[PDB]
Amino acid sequence: ETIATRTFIHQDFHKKVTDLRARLLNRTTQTWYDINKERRDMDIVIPDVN
Amino acid sequence: VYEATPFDPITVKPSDKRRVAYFYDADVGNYAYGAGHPMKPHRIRMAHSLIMNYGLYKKMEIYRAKPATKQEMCQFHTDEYIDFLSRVTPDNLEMFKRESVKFNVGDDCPVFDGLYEYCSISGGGSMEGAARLNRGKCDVAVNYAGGLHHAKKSEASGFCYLNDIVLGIIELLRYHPRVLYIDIDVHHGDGVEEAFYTTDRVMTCSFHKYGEFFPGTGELRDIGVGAGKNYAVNVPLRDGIDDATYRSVFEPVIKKIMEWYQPSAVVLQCGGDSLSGDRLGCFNLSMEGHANCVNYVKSFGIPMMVVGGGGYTMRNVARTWCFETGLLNNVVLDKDLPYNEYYEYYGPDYKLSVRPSNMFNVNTPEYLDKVMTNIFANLENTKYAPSVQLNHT
Amino acid sequence: KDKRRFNIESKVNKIYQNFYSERDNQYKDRLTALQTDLTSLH
Amino acid sequence: YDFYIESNLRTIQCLETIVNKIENMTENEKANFKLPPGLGHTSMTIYKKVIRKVYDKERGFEIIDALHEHPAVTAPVVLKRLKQKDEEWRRAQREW
Amino acid sequence: LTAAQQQYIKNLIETHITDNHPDLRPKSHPMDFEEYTDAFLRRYKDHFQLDVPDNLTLQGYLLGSKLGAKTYSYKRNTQGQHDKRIHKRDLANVVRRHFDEHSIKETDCIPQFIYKVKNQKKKFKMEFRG
Amino acid sequence: PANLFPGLNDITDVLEEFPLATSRYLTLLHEIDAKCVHSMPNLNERIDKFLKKQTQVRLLNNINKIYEELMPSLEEKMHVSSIMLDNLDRLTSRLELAYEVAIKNTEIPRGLRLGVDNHPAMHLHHELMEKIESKSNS
Amino acid sequence: IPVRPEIDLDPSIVPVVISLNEEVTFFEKA
Ligand SMILES: [K+]
Ligand SMILES: [K+]
Ligand SMILES: [Zn+2]
Repeated sequence: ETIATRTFIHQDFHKKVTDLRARLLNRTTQTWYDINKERRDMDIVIPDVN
Repeated sequence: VYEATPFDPITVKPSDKRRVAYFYDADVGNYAYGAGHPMKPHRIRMAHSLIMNYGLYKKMEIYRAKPATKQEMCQFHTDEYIDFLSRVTPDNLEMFKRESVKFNVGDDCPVFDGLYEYCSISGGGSMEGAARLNRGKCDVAVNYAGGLHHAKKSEASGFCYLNDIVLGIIELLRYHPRVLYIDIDVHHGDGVEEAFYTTDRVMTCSFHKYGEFFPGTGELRDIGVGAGKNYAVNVPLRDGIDDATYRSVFEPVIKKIMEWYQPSAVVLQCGGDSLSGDRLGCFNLSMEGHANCVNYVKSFGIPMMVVGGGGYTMRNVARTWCFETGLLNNVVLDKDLPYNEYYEYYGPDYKLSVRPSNMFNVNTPEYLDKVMTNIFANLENTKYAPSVQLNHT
Repeated sequence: KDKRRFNIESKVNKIYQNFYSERDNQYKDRLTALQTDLTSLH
Repeated sequence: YDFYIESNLRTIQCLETIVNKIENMTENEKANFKLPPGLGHTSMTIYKKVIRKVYDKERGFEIIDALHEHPAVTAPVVLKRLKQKDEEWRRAQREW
Repeated sequence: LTAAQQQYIKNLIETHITDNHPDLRPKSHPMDFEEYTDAFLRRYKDHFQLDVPDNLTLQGYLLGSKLGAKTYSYKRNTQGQHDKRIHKRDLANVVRRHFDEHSIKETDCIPQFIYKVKNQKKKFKMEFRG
Repeated sequence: PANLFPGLNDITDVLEEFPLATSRYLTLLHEIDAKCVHSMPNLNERIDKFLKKQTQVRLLNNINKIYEELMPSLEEKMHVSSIMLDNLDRLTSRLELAYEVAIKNTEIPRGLRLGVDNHPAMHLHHELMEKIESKSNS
Repeated sequence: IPVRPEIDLDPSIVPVVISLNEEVTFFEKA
């Protein structure tokens, strides 16, 4: 039982670390495209009417 | 449209292998409804023991999932209900006498210490299983602390306080068009069916016992309202049904659903009050008969999310859950239990077996023929229009 | 005491104005921060 | 109906490119900016046609020439109005 | 049943058995910086470019014992290195001191607050020190 | 004053315009796809092969070749998606204002929307809570 | 006021749809 839960502890650590890194990558590349769009939206001189 | 056959040896097919993610949290067994209540979370813990001592942990990955948050609970439940769950304790119940009356609390669903934490564990495990299934990591995702399928969007019903399967399917639906739900408890899966009744994206399919029973719903003519008409399948059955009967009813229904509805994410409730010897159910199923369902739902090859449910004789749920989990890993176990910290509870011969009785089967070839013909008829209005390119589900 | 209201509106408008004027060199800073975060996460 | 609305859209695109070139400049390279007939449309006449139909065929040559010699002040006005006529002409297509 | 233990038990139950209103959850003082999520502390120390190490969370602080002294965390946080983290109280005291000494006068504290609140949803805006 | 029902009229116009906008962009996406149908299949194949394997060098070379062959068409998709998103957000703001002004006016009566008072049911509730409060007074 | 009712299938495109008083007023109160 102690051998098995040793394995469980290390597997759970590996899971949480790889999630950390993928999530930080996704967050930075999200912020980049939002910066791009909010930059180009300041370039409009005549908006649309509806 | 039903011919009875013998029950064939359950056997794992080698052309497909899975990546099982098993979810467990060493806290869950530590909660207790009360003195004489038939609901005992301790049995989940017991199953864990066998998984450890059979050497079965060595082909899957065992995770604790973070508990679910209040605002993840309110995706399906109301704010008043969840706030009640969070604030009520066995000590201050006298100051909630209205809400307890109003949310169906007090005899069949009491309040114990750790109610909110137990619910958090169930919901968290279900939602994390669903999310990990969406990210393309695992194929099967097992969570035996979840499957409390009787809970209402605003009410506690039938030993259940939070519907974690609804949250799981809501998370599965973010990336999938069509989700199938199979419910092989002995009671009707009424919370999930009431929740997804007027939609066509969740197809619920229950195999239950209809009679002077609980909850009281789920007839052969209850098939969905609105745009959800024909997207709710009920199979009512009578006492005594055994492995051969059950297998011959269960396989063609599921196979026709798979051919027509073409779903491409299955949730499977594996309740255990449908075993011989249970203290509330009334079927006469073996362990091989109860596990052949799992084996068949797995032989198709689409993302499965297996959850718990009922089972009120702890020994039998523990053994059948451990056997099913061994089957998901393409492993037929051995019958002699290994020594573990619960080497009681398994009298009188200490084996991996669930034994049926000789009680009588009240289901005969004409009732079943009629039921299955009505179902096969109801179940042809649920296809996809001819111009709709799919992703080979 | 409307002078206080005039001061505060002038200052906030000043912040908007400064940002819009420098809006082109206050946008390569963002993108270098982001590119270095990316290459350092990698 | 479809021809007129599609042509109005394409001319909106060309005029938008020009207006964007014109916005970011210095206040003296504006005053001397001139665009030759055609503007980059290989089949140019369309835009003139469009502008005619938007203003009229009496008071439309005046404007078609007023932005041939002052593209800096008289084509953020010819564009703000094409962007009204697109919206209105599509709603008219729906109503009929 | 002696006219003292009675009200003793009475006070005990009257203080520990309530309806768990969110309006009674004990809230910490604003000047005690140890009750600040330890990510506020790191962001403060990283923004004002203070000179401290990071803190030991709570798992790394109970990890210190004769048995715990053989884990990778102890032997990476207690040998001779520069990343040697510390106890949250030390970093919190440094932060508190740099808070009570560095000072501000309005006329620029308020307009910045207003520009911040009115642009919360914006990704591209004035970073008031970065 | 009278009620010219402006909410429902603008709602009708909106709901008629919604499906025309979308289909142009959907056809644009379908057009972009038609280049990536002899690149994505073999790319997925080679990626899963390299993932589940002297020749692997040539395999990785082929994978980078196909990657930067297929890179240009992946910016088209998100450009089109961004303009589609802006169009549909304009339409959604239109819709929501029309809806809220319909409800704020009485183009939908407020007895037909939020139901009736005392609703022949709900005597069970009054009995139950009345007993609770009564023996609370007792 | 020059209201101009002439033949129209459509309506006229509506007119498209600073002021820090109550904010600094809250700060006064605070
Ligand atoms: K069932
Ligand atoms: K349904
Ligand atoms: Zn049950």
